[PDB]
Amino acid sequence: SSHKTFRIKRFLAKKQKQNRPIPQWIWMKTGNKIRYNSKRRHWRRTKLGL
Amino acid sequence: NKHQIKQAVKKLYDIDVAKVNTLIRPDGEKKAYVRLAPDYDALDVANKIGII
Amino acid sequence: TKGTSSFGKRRNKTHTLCRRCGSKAYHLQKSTCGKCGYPAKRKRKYNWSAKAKRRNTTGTGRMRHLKIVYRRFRHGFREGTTPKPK
Amino acid sequence: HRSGQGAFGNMCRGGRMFAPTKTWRRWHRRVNTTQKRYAICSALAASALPALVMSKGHRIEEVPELPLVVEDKVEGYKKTKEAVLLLKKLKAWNDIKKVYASQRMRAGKGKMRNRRRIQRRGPCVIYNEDNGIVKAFRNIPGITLLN
Amino acid sequence: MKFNPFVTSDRSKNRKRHFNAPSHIRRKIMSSPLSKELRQKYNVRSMPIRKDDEVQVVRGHYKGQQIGKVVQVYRKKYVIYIERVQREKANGTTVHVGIHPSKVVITRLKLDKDRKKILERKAKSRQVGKEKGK
Amino acid sequence: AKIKARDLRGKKKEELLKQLDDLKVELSQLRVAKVTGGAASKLSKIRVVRKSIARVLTVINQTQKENLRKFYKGKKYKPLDLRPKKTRAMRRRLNKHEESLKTKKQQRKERLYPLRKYAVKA
Amino acid sequence: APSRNGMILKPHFHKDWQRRVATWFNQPARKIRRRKARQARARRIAPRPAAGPIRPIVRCPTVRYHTKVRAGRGFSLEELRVAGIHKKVARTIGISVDPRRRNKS
RNA sequence: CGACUCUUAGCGGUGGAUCACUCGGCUCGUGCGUCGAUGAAGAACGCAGCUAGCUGCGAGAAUUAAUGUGAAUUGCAGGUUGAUCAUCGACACUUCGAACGCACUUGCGGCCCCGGGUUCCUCCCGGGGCUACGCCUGUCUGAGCGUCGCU
RNA sequence: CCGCCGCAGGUGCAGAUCUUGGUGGUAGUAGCAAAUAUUCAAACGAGAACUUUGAAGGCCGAAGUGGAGAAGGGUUCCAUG
RNA sequence: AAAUACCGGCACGAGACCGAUAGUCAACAAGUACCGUAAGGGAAAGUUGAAAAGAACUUUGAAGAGAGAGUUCAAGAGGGCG
RNA sequence: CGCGACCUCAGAUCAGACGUGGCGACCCGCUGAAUUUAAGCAUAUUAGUCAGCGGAGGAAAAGAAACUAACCAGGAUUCCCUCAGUAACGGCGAGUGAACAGGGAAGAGCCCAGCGCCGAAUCCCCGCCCCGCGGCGGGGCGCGGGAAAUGUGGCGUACGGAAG
Repeated sequence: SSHKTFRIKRFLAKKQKQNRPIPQWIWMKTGNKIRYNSKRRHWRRTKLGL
Repeated sequence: NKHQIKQAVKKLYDIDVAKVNTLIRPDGEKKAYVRLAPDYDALDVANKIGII
Repeated sequence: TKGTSSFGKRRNKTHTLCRRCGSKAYHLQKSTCGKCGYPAKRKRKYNWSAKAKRRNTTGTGRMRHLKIVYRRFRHGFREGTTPKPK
Repeated sequence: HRSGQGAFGNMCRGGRMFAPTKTWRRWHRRVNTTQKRYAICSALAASALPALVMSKGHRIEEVPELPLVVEDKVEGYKKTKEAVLLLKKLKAWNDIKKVYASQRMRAGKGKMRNRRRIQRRGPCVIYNEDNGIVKAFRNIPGITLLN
Repeated sequence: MKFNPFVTSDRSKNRKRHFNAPSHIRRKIMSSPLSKELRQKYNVRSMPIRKDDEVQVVRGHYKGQQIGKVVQVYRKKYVIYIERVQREKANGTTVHVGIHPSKVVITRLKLDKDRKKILERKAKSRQVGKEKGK
Repeated sequence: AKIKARDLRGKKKEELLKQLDDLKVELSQLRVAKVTGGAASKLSKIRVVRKSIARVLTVINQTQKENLRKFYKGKKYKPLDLRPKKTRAMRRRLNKHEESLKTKKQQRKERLYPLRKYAVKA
Repeated sequence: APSRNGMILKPHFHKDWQRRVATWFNQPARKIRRRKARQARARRIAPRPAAGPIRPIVRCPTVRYHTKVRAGRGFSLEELRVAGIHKKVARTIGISVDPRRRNKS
């Protein structure tokens, strides 16, 4: 809710930052294995824990 | 703290501060609105520190 | 009215994040981590879960001290000396 | 994906194999010392008679004698150039050329299990005293030294 | 055979060690033969390959007597790029073509204070082994 | 500029602090240029200045502790930073004096009956 | 269930025996390490006998065996006494000493 | 007649078997046999010019010093008196955690020394060092109509 | 990669409401039906029964389909593409 | 003390073993994603080519997509492609 | 009343140390089932086994006879081979079940209290000096402080010991 702790807000901050797509210059490295970010987490589908 | 910010900007920019107001962003980083006492203009200082 | 109707009233968290294991198994009323037993001095483990032990054993974290120990062993815990200068 | 699949039982994907292989299977077999010497005196006796040796595929139509009992200064040798030159002069070399020509690639999973190449077995040099004969002869592909 | 119990002849192990080698071992892996003039001069068989050597290509499509200067040593790829060995792409611009340093022969060295000490040390330890033999 | 450590290890205690401050200033000037989004030549100098800070700092710390642990050498009690950290159990063991101790019973025994060097004839 | 005439067997395998199977793949490495430690010692105590000290003559007890002779543990004190060796010098010049042995005969 | 359906064959699909490969396992053997209040294992949060994960690391943060080494790193930029690697003995090592001022909000104390308000002189601000339990040897301060002693 | 002579086995499938993956017929089928209701023009556009603007006709009818919170959610907020 | 034990740990060497529905649950960002209030449960997923030489340019279309050219021994190997 | 001695206790952020928690294949001490077998079942069996609790080490535990034997006697402990599916236990049913002797692997032995004699001959710690110790140690120095006769050290232990 609007009412948050410091621990929860740091926690939700890390999950926002982690939920960006991969850069396009990583798909051209010599060990080209990662195609796309398989750890994308949408608010409505998967509920983050807590 | 606001006290440490108000000492820092004064020491780092040769300035004077009316008040400091802080909020912690959803990035997990603080953003501090440092209002200056009327002896100094924000736009006069913005140029010399190098933001425009 | 024991299923889909009664799942509408689920808005009160019993487990929060423990402060040793970080796992969401710190019971709030009891005030005890139902995973690692936090207020207890000793770590909660049992031999009936060989799987649960290998998830949280010594080879699953960083080991920032215990890896320099293994490195530092191989020269008999030398200290104070340096290599010969140029 | 695993939820409600099928875990144990040999037929199932995953599941342990039927009668899982143990490490207390009887690997070794012991033989009577009399039989072991009966077998070695019959392995030596067949080496003498050149119909049996030629039927093994050893190319020895130029060896002057089947026993090829060489001098005792064979054991004093110290170079593979002496060891090949000796086999040239005794005319056993065309057996080593047959082993060279046999040097081929194996067929199957043996290749990824550190047995990549195969070849033929050559002349079996029996010596008395080792004064560099093993060092001289071991680099020739096919020779087995024995005591 | 190899008689040392502390050296491995396992296929997978030697393959992993070759592909996970650090740069200073990839240097040595990527040595090239010296040309016959340079061998009779220096008494050295091979040298680790360097940025500004002049070199002949021996095997593959780009072989011949053409002495090209090296311009990149790609250790992550185990390939080297030479002056005029190139290939035209669709959009007209040219690319360099990675040759393994084994399929290549040094016709001129890039000589320093340090490379000269490697040469001397190699040529010296050569004769010490030679006089143990003869 | 490539600021080495060999040169920093022969300068005065007040000089190195000034050099750290003008480096911190220099970084604080580059990090504004990073956010204005200008000059890619000055996004490459963020690593160079940060490592030049780390070099002049580790030179300060190393000269300070080599000075303290020399002054504290000829003394029984020294702080726990400067005491030897081998493993915990290895600190709990007895000294090379307390090993070499042997009771007056033994000292007389191995005076009277030492172990002889002998050989049997066959 | 028994088929015909055949021996009536009682295999001792009703416990969890598979957990406590002791396999002898150690053996040729156990023999090598013993032979290693043996030669190491034999070189360590350099001119002294490799077997160690001299063991005395001893009759096997129990009528089944008393027609034989073994090596005993160590020389009785009343054998050292009448041989004229001190019990604390004997062990230092390579003579095994047993303080428990009586001399009936 | 044709459509429709059936069978076979050619080519094209759908699907990913077979075959060949293997920086991974499984098993057996050998040498060693080392954590932690001098803060462990484990957690959390952070750190790159462009960086989500993996990996590495700790506000000196994909690494500093040192040694060995000898010209790279490389997806794209950018700029031999030692680039880069490995080694690692010097320095460093945020917040939880046995977890240590008291509580787990990072909330509120105390005790001494510094520096801002000022050129110690009080409240306010910032920095530093102490402030857990149990126990051992000694030390200081005591308690007792416990046992005595002397006026 | 295979023949011959020996050697060893986790050695031969149609079935087990067998395991895992894959595809059929049914089948362009059942269906896309709770709570009154949509319409004319214009704009942007390659493209409009559904967007947006206007005009009309309607519904919720202040115990609301309206304005604000608590718990829960965690960037869903806002702009531009 | 020595001789004995050792599926944990650091390091090695090997195999008549398995060869991606097998062999560890894990050959890959695997104790990962995901599920459960929690204890706990727990996957799938290897291969272009020798070398990206990964298809400039013309042309139809709003575009996905095509048609010609072009590289290669080969696209009857076209980016999840032996 | 008062003042020192002693004993029995408190309190300290007093001086200086030490313990806690982790891992847990192997090792030591406790606690300790039921599946199952007996063609049912209750004693038995599974089994002093799984789960639970504590404590360690590079190994641990054991160990120098209050032993085995009945011999022409053996001589600490541990491990292997055999003794041996044996002597023995058992609704004497199902089942369970060692030891001595013998051959080796290894081999190693010792110390207190007590009894007694040596002027407590003994030990810990502070303060100053010198060498010099990343295992805090040796020397000099002190009418410096304490421990200790409610017994420290030397001699000495069942194989005998001590004095003359």
